[PDB]
Amino acid sequence: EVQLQQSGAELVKPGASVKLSCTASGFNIKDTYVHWVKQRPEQGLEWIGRIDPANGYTKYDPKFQGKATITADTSSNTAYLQLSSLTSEDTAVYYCVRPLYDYYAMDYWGQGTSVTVSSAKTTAPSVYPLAPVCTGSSVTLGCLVKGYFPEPVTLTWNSGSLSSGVHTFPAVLQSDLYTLSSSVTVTSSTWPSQSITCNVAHPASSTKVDKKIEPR
Amino acid sequence: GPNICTTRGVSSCQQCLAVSPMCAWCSDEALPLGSPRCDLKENLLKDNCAPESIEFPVSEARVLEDRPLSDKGSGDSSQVTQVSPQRIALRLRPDDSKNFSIQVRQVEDYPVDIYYLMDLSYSMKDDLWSIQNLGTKLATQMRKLTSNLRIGFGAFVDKPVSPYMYISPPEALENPCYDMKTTCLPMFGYKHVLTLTDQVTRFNEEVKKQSVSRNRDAPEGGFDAIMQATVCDEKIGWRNDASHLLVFTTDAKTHIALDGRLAGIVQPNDGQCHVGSDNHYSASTTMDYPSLGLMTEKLSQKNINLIFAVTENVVNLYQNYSELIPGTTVGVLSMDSSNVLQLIVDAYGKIRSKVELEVRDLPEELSLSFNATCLNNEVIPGLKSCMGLKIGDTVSFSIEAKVRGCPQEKEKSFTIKPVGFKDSLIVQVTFDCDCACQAQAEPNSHRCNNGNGTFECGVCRCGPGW
Amino acid sequence: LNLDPVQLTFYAGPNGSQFGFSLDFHKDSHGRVAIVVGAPRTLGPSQEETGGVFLCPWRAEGGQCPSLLFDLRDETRNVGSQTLQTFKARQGLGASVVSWSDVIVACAPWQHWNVLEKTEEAEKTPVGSCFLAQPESGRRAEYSPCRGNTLSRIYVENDFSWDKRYCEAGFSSVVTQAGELVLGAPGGYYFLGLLAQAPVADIFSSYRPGILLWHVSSQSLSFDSSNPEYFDGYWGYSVAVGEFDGDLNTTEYVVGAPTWSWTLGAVEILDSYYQRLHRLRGEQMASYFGHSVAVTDVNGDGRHDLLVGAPLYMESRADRKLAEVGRVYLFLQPRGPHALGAPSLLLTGTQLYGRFGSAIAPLGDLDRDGYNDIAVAAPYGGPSGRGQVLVFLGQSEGLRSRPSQVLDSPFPTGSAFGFSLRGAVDIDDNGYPDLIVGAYGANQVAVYRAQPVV
Amino acid sequence: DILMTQSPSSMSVSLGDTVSITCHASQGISSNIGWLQQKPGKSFMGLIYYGTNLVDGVPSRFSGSGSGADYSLTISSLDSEDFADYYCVQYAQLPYTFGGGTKLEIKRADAAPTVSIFPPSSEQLTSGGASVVCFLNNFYPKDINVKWKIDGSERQNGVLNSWTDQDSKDSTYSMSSTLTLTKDEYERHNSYTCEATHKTSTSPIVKSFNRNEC
Ligand SMILES: *[C@@H]1O[C@H](CO)[C@@H](O[C@@H]2O[C@H](CO)[C@@H](O[C@@H]3O[C@H](CO[C@H]4O[C@H](CO)[C@@H](O)[C@H](O)[C@@H]4O)[C@@H](O)[C@H](O[C@H]4O[C@H](CO)[C@@H](O)[C@H](O)[C@@H]4O)[C@@H]3O)[C@H](O)[C@H]2NC(C)=O)[C@H](O)[C@H]1NC(C)=O
Ligand SMILES: *[C@@H]1O[C@H](CO)[C@@H](O[C@@H]2O[C@H](CO)[C@@H](O)[C@H](O)[C@H]2NC(C)=O)[C@H](O)[C@H]1NC(C)=O
Ligand SMILES: N=C(N)c1ccc(N2C[C@@H](CN3CCN(CC(=O)O)CC3)OC2=O)cc1
Ligand SMILES: *[C@@H]1O[C@H](CO)[C@@H](O)[C@H](O)[C@H]1NC(C)=O
Ligand SMILES: [Ca+2]
Ligand SMILES: [Ca+2]
Ligand SMILES: [Ca+2]
Ligand SMILES: [Ca+2]
Ligand SMILES: [Mn+2]
Ligand SMILES: [Mn+2]
Ligand SMILES: [Mn+2]
Repeated sequence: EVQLQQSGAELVKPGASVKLSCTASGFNIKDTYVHWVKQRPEQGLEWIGRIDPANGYTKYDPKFQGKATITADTSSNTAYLQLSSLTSEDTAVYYCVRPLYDYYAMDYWGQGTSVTVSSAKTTAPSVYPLAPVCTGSSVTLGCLVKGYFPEPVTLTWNSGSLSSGVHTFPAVLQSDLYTLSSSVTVTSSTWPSQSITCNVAHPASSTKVDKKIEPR
Repeated sequence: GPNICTTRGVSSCQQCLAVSPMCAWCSDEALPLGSPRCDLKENLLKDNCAPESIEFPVSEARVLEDRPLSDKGSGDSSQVTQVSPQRIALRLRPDDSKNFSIQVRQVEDYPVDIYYLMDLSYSMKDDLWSIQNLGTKLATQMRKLTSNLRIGFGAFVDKPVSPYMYISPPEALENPCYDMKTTCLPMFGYKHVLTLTDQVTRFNEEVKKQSVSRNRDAPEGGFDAIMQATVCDEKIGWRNDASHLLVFTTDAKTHIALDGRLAGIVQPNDGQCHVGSDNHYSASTTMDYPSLGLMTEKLSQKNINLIFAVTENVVNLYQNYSELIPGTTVGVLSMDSSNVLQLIVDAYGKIRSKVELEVRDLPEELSLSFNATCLNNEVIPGLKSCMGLKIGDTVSFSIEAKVRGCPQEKEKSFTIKPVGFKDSLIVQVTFDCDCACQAQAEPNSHRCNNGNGTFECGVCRCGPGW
Repeated sequence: LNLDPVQLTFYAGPNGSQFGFSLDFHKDSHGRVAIVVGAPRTLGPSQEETGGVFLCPWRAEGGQCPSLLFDLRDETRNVGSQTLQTFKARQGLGASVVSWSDVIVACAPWQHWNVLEKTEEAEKTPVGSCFLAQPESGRRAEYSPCRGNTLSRIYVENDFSWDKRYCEAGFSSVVTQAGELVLGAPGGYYFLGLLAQAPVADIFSSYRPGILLWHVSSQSLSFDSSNPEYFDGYWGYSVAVGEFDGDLNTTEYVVGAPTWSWTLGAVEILDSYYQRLHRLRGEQMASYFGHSVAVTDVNGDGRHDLLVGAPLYMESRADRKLAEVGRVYLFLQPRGPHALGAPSLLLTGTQLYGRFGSAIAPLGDLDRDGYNDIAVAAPYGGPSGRGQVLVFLGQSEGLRSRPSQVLDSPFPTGSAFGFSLRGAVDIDDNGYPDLIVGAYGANQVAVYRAQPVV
Repeated sequence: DILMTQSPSSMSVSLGDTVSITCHASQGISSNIGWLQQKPGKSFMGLIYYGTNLVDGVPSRFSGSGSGADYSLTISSLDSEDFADYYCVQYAQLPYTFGGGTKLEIKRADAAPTVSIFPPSSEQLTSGGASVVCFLNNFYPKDINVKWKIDGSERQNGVLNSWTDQDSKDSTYSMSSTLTLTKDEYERHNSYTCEATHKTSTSPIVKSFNRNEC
């Protein structure tokens, strides 16, 4: 079966370079064209370029002429994408693509390699409890995870116990550092009757802080 | 004493002569009963046989035409004699054999036709430049050997059809060299340029106006061109009484019969002439390349001496073709044809260095045998071909004809002719198997069983129907 | 021996269509035998020769045949900032036809192809093409493995390496019992010759109309070479399949290269990975050794034997004179893993220019004695030059040296009677295998029915 | 280059519905278009190539059509897995260009959000920061506007928002707004408010607190 197995996520600094890899599985990389596509949440999908691994000839969107360099080694059955002079705008997910039957199509896709460009150092999060103000039948607590790098972080309540009725929001980049939050809702007879804790783990700096939510 | 003539106990004059070439028959009436009528001619005269009644044919051989061999092939209304004698009468009795001779001369100062058939694909561009004075240079050197020289010129590339021909863009059809930085002629199969003429500066000026073309695949269609140059007699202009040299220059492989199927062409080559008033080969895109056997048939039919003048990278190739086409010469051509002049002179010398006898229309019951005399009177038995000759040399052959039995037809004729030569020896054979007394036989003779038989040659024979 | 030369069946097509250039037996999904006929000069829509294919139902009377319809329109696709173009004028559809299962494969070796990119082009060249049909269901598919989208300038830089522009794929064809199509392309790699193979099932499933350039992942092509011995050899002029390595799981390919090594000619036996197992070299230059190849066990030992035709062979005769007559070579497969030796038998033609050996058809066992037999064509043989087909019978030691039966052409001069042959199929279902003979010059096909041995 | 205008940006539909995505190019591309599917938080899968041909393995309920510069992807009877992102891509000319994308979302009844405001924790204030958090949980549709007010006056500098995908259980959406100030700046003022504007109420849902006061 045709599978395109790309490299692991990269985490590099601006001005440096990175070389992504796309290894063919169940077929010879030399058979078809190999493309590279760049995806971003706002900008969407953009075509970087292509290569015929049989001869090494390449085509590029002129937007990527300079940064993108596509190569291919039929030996290791792998296609590469080199990015140079990296910028915050080079933070994106990169996919390698090949067609099924039509010479010019875009049908089979790799899982995608995540790239993150930043000068931030390995910083541990700051965990803050979020208690309500000095009434109804439903109560809501929270937990603020601010100023950590890099991603990700695992957040639970009472160490995986309290799972249902929880909303952990996606992380957001706040000046080269990440900020995350999470809310939880139960009945008024549960809290502060029962102890609720916010467990946050940041394996990058190897820290597992826990804050108990106390009322005001 | 008795012999094979008497001990056989023959019945008639005809049967007597069929026993052995030494037997004779006596048709005399006054002959003893016990004495045989079929004996040696000496024994019959010894038995008082009338000399007029003796039937004893002797195998002989007398000339009828014995023109002297010519000292010069120059001039004359092609009245040159290369073979002597030109005609003899041969007489043979059953199972007998007589012998005769024949002289062959490589006559000096014999006219020569030279048709130059040139590859004009792109690699021959530099070759065209080096032969621009060939017509005059060649006439200067051939003047030492002949006073009747004629030269002509033709050119080939390949079949103008895909895939041999570039067919895109439209510019490529008018100028195949478009994607380069030059111009060349549109592709052409074979074109005749100059009919054989003695005005050698016509060769120079026609060559100066020629230019090359360009095709896709390395093998070229020269065999097409060899065929048309051979079978288009009137257009090329070969003379009847002249040596015919077809000089084929190329630096590449050649297409052969059945290659044409890669252009969708399957029709066999018909060995006919298809060069019209436009001087281009019109069947190029519709008729397959000729086969070696068909080329051999037409070259031999028209007495064309083909000369493979090819570059060293394909000398072995054309040397091996030359072995499948007897009578073909090969010479090594430089990468710009700068040596083609000496090459032609050497080929003409090699061509006129051999004399090989050939027989046509020999009856089944006749068999021949040959003793050759080449060099200085050195006899070579069992040989009918001389080599290593020079212009003006003369060889001779001794021939013996042996007849088996007696054939039904009593007068036949065959030909001895050297290969490539115009003249020949015509042998008119006559099989003397009957007796002269048979012409005056007596049917229903009252001497032979009350009219139940025929009386001929002094004996009684049973008539028709018995 | 026992073909009936009195009551023949004649099928016919349009004048000048070259009906009968190629033919084969076709069994539908119910086992009913028909005759597929290729007519490579059949007229198309624009009143221009494009070729055509006919599927002839079996009738003792013969007659006209219905067409097997294919697309004859030139195609154009503007994709990838390029323009792809197919040209079907004079493509020669039906220059080879072959049947496998209920599928018919008809090829146009001279279909042209070009790719335009701004001012540059790939060059209009005959890549060839094959059309595939499932007549009962109407399914259609195409296969053209030599179409490329590389521009002309590139080939020049790399010295024309891997240049498949002049393939003429489908020039010759054959299908393995497992259903793998194998195309001979004698113009591949700048006229060295290549083979293209792909499963019929994958040709159908990977084809969509209008794509023109698509991948058939399961396909397999042979390899280019820098060895001059292969230059202009037309490797793939003829193709056949058989069992020659003793491993019944593998299928071996027999490939004709009739101008291999400066027109010496050769035939090679390879495995399905185009690795060479044996090579039979021609005996005489320009004899076109390898023009036709045939595979059949002729001596009843269970080992396929090899026949090679050299229709231009010049036989030596008295007075040092040669005579082009044609020759056929029989190679018997030895027991176990051993090389094919010198030929076991040489059959040589009689009529000058007869081209004995132009086509060689396995007949099956014609007289039902336990040994398979063959038919050899001499399309311009016979005492009149109209063409002859000669039957040679198998025996314990190979083949008989003299023919058991000679079929004289019923057509006029120039019919090329026997240029295409096919046997070893029982068309009237009488228990005996029959013989169909093509005469594209007369635009007709003659069917010879085998009868009980007299 | 060729501009691929894909519409709509999103659509709210239900299981079994027959929907149709369209894609308009700036020039004719003659069926040289493909359609792609990206399930949430996963890679891409090929649906259509050459305008109409299904990729191997794709169900037959998918179908592509169109010509010239206007093409359509159609899903007959939506499956619970078909709710994902869909993109068109043309390869008539290099460079290849993609459409904006279309997200199929689960349709449901409208629902007002549950707003909750949270003043800065003691830990954060002793470090020199001050973040007011405003959670807006479980609402439908997704279109919502949050507005921060300091002493009644709007504030825009320092707001940090985050949204969740459509929940797997109730198919609602949730939002988290965070207003970050310094400690010194947080104490210059008293009232802190986040206003929520939703389809479910003409009046904005207001939640607030007063510094010091509790
Ligand atoms: C024009 O025609 C000539 C004459 O045929 C060709 O030359 C022959 O080419 C073949 C093929 O290469 C040669 O065949 C080889 O013979 C060798 C032994 O020959 C001996 O005797 C000759 C007698 O003159 C000597 O010249 C020679 O040096 C040897 O001493 C073998 O060594 C070869 O066997 C190997 O290769 C073959 C494949 O061919 C394998 O099957 C074998 O198993 C083994 O590995 C081979 O048999 C032949 O000798 C050549 N003859 C001459 C006289 O040169 C030209 O090739 C041809 N040219 C063109 C352009 O067509
Ligand atoms: C060719 O020469 C041979 C000798 O090499 C001749 O053979 C001899 O001929 C004489 C004639 O006087 C016989 O007596 C001999 O018996 C022959 N010897 C042999 C045959 O060994 C032969 O006659 C010559 N033939 C021709 C046609 O000239
Ligand atoms: N696959 C290979 N290894 C291979 C690749 C290329 C070739 N080629 C190149 C081509 C050379 N041109 C030069 C110009 N010539 C001009 C004229 O003759 O008009 C026509 C011939 O000929 C060949 O046989 C052979 C083999
Ligand atoms: C025939 O041969 C004999 C002996 O070989 C010879 O003496 C005689 O001269 C020859 N006859 C002719 C006419 O040459
Ligand atoms: Ca096998
Ligand atoms: Ca066998
Ligand atoms: Ca038999
Ligand atoms: Ca039958
Ligand atoms: Mn050339
Ligand atoms: Mn030159
Ligand atoms: Mn050529």
